[PDB]
Amino acid sequence: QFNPYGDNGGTILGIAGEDFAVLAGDTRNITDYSINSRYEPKVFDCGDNIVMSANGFAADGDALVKRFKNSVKWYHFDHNDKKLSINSAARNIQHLLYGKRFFPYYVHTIIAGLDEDGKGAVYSFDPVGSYEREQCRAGGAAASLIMPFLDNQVNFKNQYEPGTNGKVKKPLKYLSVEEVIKLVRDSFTSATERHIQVGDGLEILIVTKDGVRKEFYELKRD
Amino acid sequence: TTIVGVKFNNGVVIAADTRSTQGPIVADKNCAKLHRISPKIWCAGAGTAADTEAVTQLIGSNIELHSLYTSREPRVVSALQMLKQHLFKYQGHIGAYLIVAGVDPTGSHLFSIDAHGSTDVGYYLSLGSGSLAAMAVLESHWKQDLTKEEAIKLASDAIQAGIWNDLGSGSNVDVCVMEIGKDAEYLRNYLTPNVREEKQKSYKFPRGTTAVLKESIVNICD
Amino acid sequence: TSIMAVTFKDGVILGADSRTTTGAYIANRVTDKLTRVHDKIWCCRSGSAADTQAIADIVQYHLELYTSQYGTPSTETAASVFKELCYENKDNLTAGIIVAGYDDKNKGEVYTIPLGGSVHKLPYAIAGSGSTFIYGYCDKNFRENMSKEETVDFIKHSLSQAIKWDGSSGGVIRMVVLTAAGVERLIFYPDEYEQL
Amino acid sequence: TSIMAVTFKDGVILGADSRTTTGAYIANRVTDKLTRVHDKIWCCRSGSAADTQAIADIVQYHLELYTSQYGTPSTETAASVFKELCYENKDNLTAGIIVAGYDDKNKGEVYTIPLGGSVHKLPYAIAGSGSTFIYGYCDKNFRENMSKEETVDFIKHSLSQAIKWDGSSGGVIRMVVLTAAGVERLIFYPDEYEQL
Amino acid sequence: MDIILGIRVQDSVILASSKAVTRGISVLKDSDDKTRQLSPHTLMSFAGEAGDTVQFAEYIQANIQLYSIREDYELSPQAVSSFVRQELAKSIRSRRPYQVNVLIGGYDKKKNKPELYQIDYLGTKVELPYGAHGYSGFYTFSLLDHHYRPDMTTEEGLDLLKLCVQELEKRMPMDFKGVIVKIVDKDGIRQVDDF
Amino acid sequence: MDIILGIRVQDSVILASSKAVTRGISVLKDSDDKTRQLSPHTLMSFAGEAGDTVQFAEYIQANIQLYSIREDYELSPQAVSSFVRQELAKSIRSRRPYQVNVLIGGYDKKKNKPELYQIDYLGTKVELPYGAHGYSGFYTFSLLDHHYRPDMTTEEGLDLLKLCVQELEKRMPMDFKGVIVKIVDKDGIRQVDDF
Amino acid sequence: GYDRALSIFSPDGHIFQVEYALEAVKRGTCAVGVKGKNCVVLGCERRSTLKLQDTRITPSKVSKIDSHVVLSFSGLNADSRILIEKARVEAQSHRLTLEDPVTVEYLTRYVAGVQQRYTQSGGVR
Amino acid sequence: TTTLAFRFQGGIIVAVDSRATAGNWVASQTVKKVIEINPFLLGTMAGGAADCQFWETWLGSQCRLHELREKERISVAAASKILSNLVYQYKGAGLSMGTMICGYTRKEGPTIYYVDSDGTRLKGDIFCVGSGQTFAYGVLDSNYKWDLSVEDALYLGKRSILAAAHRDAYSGGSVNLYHVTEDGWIYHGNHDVGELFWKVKEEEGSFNNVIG
Amino acid sequence: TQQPIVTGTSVISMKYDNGVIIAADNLGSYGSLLRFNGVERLIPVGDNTVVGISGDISDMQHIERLLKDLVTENAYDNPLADAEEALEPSYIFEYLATVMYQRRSKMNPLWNAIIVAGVQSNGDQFLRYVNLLGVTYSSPTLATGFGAHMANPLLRKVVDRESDIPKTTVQVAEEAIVNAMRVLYYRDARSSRNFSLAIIDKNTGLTFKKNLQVENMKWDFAKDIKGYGTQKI
Amino acid sequence: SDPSSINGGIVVAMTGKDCVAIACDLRLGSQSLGVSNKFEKIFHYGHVFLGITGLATDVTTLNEMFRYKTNLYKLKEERAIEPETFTQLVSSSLYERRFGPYFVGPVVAGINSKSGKPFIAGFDLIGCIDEAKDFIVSGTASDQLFGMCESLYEPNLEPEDLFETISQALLNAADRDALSGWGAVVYIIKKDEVVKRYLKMRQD
Ligand SMILES: [K+]
Ligand SMILES: [Mg+2]
Ligand SMILES: [Mg+2]
Ligand SMILES: [Mg+2]
Ligand SMILES: [Mg+2]
Ligand SMILES: [Mg+2]
Repeated sequence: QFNPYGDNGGTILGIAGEDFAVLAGDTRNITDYSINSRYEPKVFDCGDNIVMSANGFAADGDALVKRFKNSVKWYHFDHNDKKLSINSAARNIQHLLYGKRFFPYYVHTIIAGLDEDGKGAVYSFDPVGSYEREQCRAGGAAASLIMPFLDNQVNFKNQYEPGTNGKVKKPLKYLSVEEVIKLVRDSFTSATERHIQVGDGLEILIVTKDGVRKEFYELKRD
Repeated sequence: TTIVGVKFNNGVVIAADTRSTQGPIVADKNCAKLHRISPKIWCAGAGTAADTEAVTQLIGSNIELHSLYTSREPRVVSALQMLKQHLFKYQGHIGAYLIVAGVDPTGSHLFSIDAHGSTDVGYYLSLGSGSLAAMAVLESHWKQDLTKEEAIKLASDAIQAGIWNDLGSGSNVDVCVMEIGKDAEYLRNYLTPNVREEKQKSYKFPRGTTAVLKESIVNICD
Repeated sequence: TSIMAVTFKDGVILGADSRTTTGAYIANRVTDKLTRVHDKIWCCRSGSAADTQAIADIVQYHLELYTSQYGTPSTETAASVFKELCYENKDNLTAGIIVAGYDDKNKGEVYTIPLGGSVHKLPYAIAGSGSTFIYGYCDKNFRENMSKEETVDFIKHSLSQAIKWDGSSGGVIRMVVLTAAGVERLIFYPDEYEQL
Repeated sequence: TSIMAVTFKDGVILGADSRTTTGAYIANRVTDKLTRVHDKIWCCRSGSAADTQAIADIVQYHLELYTSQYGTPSTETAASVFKELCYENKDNLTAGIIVAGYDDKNKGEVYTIPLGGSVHKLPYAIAGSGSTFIYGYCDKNFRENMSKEETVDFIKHSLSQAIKWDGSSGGVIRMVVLTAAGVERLIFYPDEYEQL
Repeated sequence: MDIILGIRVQDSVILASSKAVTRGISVLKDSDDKTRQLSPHTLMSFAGEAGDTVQFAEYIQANIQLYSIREDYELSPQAVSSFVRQELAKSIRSRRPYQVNVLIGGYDKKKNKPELYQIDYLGTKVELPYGAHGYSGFYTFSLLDHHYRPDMTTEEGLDLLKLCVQELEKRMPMDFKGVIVKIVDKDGIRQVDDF
Repeated sequence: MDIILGIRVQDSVILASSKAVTRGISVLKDSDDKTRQLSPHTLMSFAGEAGDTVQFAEYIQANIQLYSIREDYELSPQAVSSFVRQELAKSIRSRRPYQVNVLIGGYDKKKNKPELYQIDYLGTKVELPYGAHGYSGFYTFSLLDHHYRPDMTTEEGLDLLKLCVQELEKRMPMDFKGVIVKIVDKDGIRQVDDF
Repeated sequence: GYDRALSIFSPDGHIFQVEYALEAVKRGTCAVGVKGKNCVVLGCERRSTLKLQDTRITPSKVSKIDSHVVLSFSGLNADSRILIEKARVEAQSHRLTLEDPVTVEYLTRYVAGVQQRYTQSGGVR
Repeated sequence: TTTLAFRFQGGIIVAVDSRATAGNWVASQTVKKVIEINPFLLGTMAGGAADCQFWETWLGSQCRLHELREKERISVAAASKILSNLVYQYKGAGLSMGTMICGYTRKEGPTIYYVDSDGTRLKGDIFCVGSGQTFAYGVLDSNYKWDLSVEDALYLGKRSILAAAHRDAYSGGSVNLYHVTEDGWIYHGNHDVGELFWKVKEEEGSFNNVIG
Repeated sequence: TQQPIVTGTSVISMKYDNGVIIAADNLGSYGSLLRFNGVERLIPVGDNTVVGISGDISDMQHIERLLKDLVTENAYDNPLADAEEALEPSYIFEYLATVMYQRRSKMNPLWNAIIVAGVQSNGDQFLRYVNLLGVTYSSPTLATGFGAHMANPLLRKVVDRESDIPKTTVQVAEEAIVNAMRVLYYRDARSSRNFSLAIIDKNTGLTFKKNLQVENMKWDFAKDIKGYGTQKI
Repeated sequence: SDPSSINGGIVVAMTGKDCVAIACDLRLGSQSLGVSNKFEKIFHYGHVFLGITGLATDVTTLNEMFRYKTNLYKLKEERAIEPETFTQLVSSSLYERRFGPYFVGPVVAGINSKSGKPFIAGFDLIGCIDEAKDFIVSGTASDQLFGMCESLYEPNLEPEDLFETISQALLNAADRDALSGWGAVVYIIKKDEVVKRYLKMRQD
């Protein structure tokens, strides 16, 4: 019997700072035990300072990104070139996903950008459109490896102030873009070591009020 | 697993990668897939990890007793016969896919064994999930009348093909050279082309970060 | 596999391709499917590689122990031992074996043993997946009391066609000649047999 | 079924056995599997009797309506109509059809259409369950630009062997000759072809 | 859902229906009224698939109320029961059938007679002196076969009904949290509050 | 079978076990004692597959009684619980495993302490202040998490137990016909008759 | 389907078909509504050129839409039945979804909406 | 999930956890399972996250359209029935929802409706919904009286979620409290179980099963 | 829902400094039966694109007709049909990719794996893959079926990343492709000896080579291999 | 009904400078229902520590079995078993049940008393040995533990620092797993002193 779904592997990661947000993802694309491409990007600039990735089944991932990009285009046409805010983009994507509730897009979607107060924003979606704004989210094959590390290092979970008898928590604070990229790179190299579907390369898209910048780093190719 | 075996002028060489997986997770980054059956008979193993270890140890044990009984150095065909009959008896349920090689009074030998009990003879062989990547290299570069150094190069190149192109294989290349008239030389981590890069950050915690409820001394003495 | 054995004036010749598969992958392109159970009693193997090897090994053991006690076994006897194993373990075996040997009294003889474990003595026998494509050709071309050169050409042309159509067959054409003169091994490479 | 069509110097000849089955029962031993879709465009039918008849009927209708408007259709055109039906209804059809016709410009032509609905133009084509047994024979014996008598003998000998080995084939060997001279029907009975 | 009973006596029809609504390992409610008034002298109790029951009951209720307004007239219990049966008989060959079993208790004012109809989800209608749906019948039918008389009073019918509930509370595996009892007679429909 | 509870307080272990035995749509019995005395200061309650339960309980009882006679000595609750666990741990890889879950309440006379052990059919043993098997735990554990204190008296334990039974009688789908309550302390095993 | 736009604007900005429908109302028997402090009374004229009538069965001029709302009319009698039927169906549909009977304003708004739809739909008067 | 809502002398209490799961994977610890439909209406979410989230925000749009058309806030009964009738149309398609529509209106007073994806709709005083509903019931039922003070009722709702968060593996994160009065709903904070458990254990003296 | 009947095996390809090379054998398999030997599985579109197709052949012939029609439709009312508004490889791919994904979304796929190789108008090499699932990806080397397992490793030794492309000549690239085709003939049970090869160069244009054969094979060592373990004769 | 994830739990081990650490959670549940918050998964036989995750009945059985075997070993050998030797015993014992295995994920940790070398090892359910320089993970949050360890770990940590690293590895991994947590225990092991610490963690 024909199976319309497939698994293209890879993993993605979104972190939000005070005045910026990053959306990272490895560039490896796979089926079963073969590598299809060592460089096939899956993090995209969708306009209006919104970056997006839909990781899992690449055909669905591409289709969704394609449709959202097109949604941004028509939002301009219909509402006098108004900028699509990240919260509005999130709600729109929910409807794109839930529209196929009974034949889902097999993807874990993350978008990143800035909210209307200029602060960093990351939204994450399940395959059928359930969404939530967070400081932090990993998605895809190695999400289970990376996410707990993010809880510890971004949100300072389980970390208490030394000598306070485990009574005073380590206080929450925004991270600099330099600190965030360090965590992203360490997250992906760690994931590369222990997950076979993660490697080859790492592409990070950084979003500030000035626009969308890119950074690329080699990952292990085994 | 990727594993290979290559015959040359005055003996035989085998090689293997060092990745061990549990689904998509790398359980062991540097496991030993080259097994000693007797001093000059070695076995490369793919398949179920515990099976290749256990069946190689059992036959190795019985080969040692046989060698002592007969006052003779063990032959590769004896290990071949004992392994295949054991595996056939278990109708494939013992998932061991082996490349058996070595030197004995009869000469130098290279064989392969499938989990179900079939054996092959050849000048070059490859088994495991990366066997197609390896065999592609072997079919491209193998020739009659290889030297020792040529055969090592060909064998390790065939393993590398697996390391880079097969997600089931990774990390390092182990090699074992069995030459006639000489001691077998086991080359553990002959190549290490997958060294982890320096981490961006030290995650050493301030002492007292973890909240503690109780302390106590444990008694290990009598 | 494509395999066959053919009797002729001076004895019998066995023939086989050299391909072993797992699915569509060729696990071995230089396999030897012609296999000695006694000096001048050989067999062609088809079906499960593990099963046919395990069977041939047991038969070779049985005939070696036979020879120690009662001297050279007949080709019929060898076929009977194959049958006994194939028949009694039919539920757990996938083996299609052709048994061929040379006596001085009986000259060349061929026995084929299909899946069920039945025995069939024939002037010639074909078996394996590729045999289906040459039933027509072999029936039209086989003659009794052929010469050595004629029988070699018959097997060469036959297996060439079996190989051409069957994806599960290929590589080299191996042959083993069984006569009073002794045992001769022949090999024929693609470049020769493909353009026949 | 065993069916075939063969081009030659003066045109093309179609051939077929006459057996139809339900399981091992022969429902019809004198079936006519050679079928007219146009004056000098015929087809050989294999697979489901209902499917191939329904298809042939629709094609004959299409070509009759074609002829009314645009004159005599080419053999290629006829094959394209068969393909269109077989391809678009592949999920619901079990039909292996060989299309053969005679033009004066193009002379003899043969198109085979397997299960999937693909089209293949060939010098000659064989199909049906019994075809498997004569791939070897037909490949070794077919020559281009044969005479009428040679082509008849080629088809007769080929289908004789296909019938001999395939249980699903048998009865009489029907043949239809397509040349500039016209349309000739030939029949050959067991007593002749069995002892070839 | 689960337990619905009905008894027709001399001058009235009495319906008893369990109060429990259970989902999984939890009794979500213990005061559920598994009945709808279709007209002033016609009451329908129901049991079956979750959701289907109330949806079907209220759909019937709306239709009968629509009829009442259109004609300024109350349909007979027999007429209502036949309408209900046909709706279920249509339903059973639909893409998704209503899985609802009903009892219809009514007082025919033209005949001055109580009437009880038992209809299952297939659209199987029968008029009965006493009725039950589901596993309840396996206890109550034999009990009523013994103790029921056709000339009983409403009070005698209520005592007869108490005997059924007691038996069910003794031998039924599940806790159905008692019953709501309603009486249908010449004066309409009223609920017994202390049962 | 179905509901078995256990509470360990300051000076005693209290076991409560449902009285109902249901087969199909019939409650066959409402006074069933789902417990066996293994020794003078050790009591085992049980629940699970029909037949398996009593067969397993009595088999354990026989073995402990055999031990008692042989050594003229009472095994500790810990020792008995470990014996029982091993028997179940053997059982789970047998051709036909015992499908029985048990609670073992005992008073250790050498330690002068009450002890409660929860063991499932797989042979999964835990010592607990309060325990339950089956769906009962889904209500009682959270209830006891709130109201339980380690220094409670037997009377306080019984009131705490009444609170559990009341909750189960409110929210459980099935009628389990109340519970038999037994107390295990320094003076042995006794049954509370009015619960 | 019959598509003709029957209700259309004229040069002076009138929809004659709607205005001619008002003439039909003007021809109809008189109806009056008066509301007091605690009641509403609906009065209706019945023309007396019809003797030998059967008043038991003859359609009454005042119709109950629900148990708490009534509707009387003036104009074409056959037309009124269609409006009354739709109103009665909407009354029950409202009770079904909102679990509350219609307000008089809501019921009126529905009936008026139906009437309006028939002034800019093709193929209808 | 674990969610509850109950009625008492001083109105309605609504309490929920904040965990989302994909099998045994804890996907989130900060999910909003209460949706604020209007200043007098609340909706709780249990089951499929998308299903609940999508259709309850859709419900909010339908409630807004009602008050535009009718010039009056929608009744709790009518709001709940819009949702129940919607899911009933999808019955069999595989929607997974356990919801509670809570609110106050003049004609109804404080009202709670249970609505689930197989079309069940129930008015009631107390409901607990989700995988940890039984744990919440155990504490809530055994401490519930109608005459609870606003202060005591808020705590009991909070304590009942905590009970379930502790015992149910698929509940946890934090507690979100709400109080519904004649004047509308009032938010009573997000309470992380990380700190709330130990605070309750110490002050109340409960949770003696846990190593202190 | 389908099942493939007449099938074509590996399509292999790679980029080199000035263009792309693509190859595929001339076999139409019918299960294990090697049924048709004159099957061309490389289809040129214009003078700048070659589409290589594996999988179901009936679906391949349908795709041929679609591409043929696309050329016709593009020429309509288009004075620059053989110039600026000629069909680019990237247009041809996106069209096929759209079709493939739409067909999978209707649960009635075209049972194929497709590689579109060509050169864009600005001289850029184009090489991209698409299959029955609508999955698309690009890489310096691309291969389908067994080619993915056996050819890619060999071709990746020549061009392992982007920077290796300018360093690779057409002579070196073709040599690697031809070698890979030989290896597939050794090891793929549904391959043939005869194949076609196409080069699309930004300077010399489209070169289509038909009736190529695998040659310089190693079989001699087979004579030395006897038995399966212990046998000596 | 997947034996290895009915009860839940995790174990992790790490090496440091002249020391080893092994840690485990305390949860024992029955799928969603948390039953016990006192269920320790680490045991020791002499100076050799063994942690076991998976099906709890097999955890208890194997502990009892290895206590049995190491007690007889000591009586006959007249010395305590070493980690390398005990590792081999665990592997043999598990492979003995090749086609009817214990559903466990054991982890050996300890210091060889002769050489002084820190040693850790892991096993699958049928005994395959997984030796490591750095860390071994096991249990229902093994993915999480792999991610935590692979990023947090560095070589040659001092006992007091190693405690922080392994504790943070366990805690944050446990909080992303529904079936792990409910308390935690960490063993710090030096050549001739062992310290056992209970960690404060969230109880949901
Ligand atoms: K290994
Ligand atoms: Mg690799
Ligand atoms: Mg026949
Ligand atoms: Mg009935
Ligand atoms: Mg929890
Ligand atoms: Mg085991």
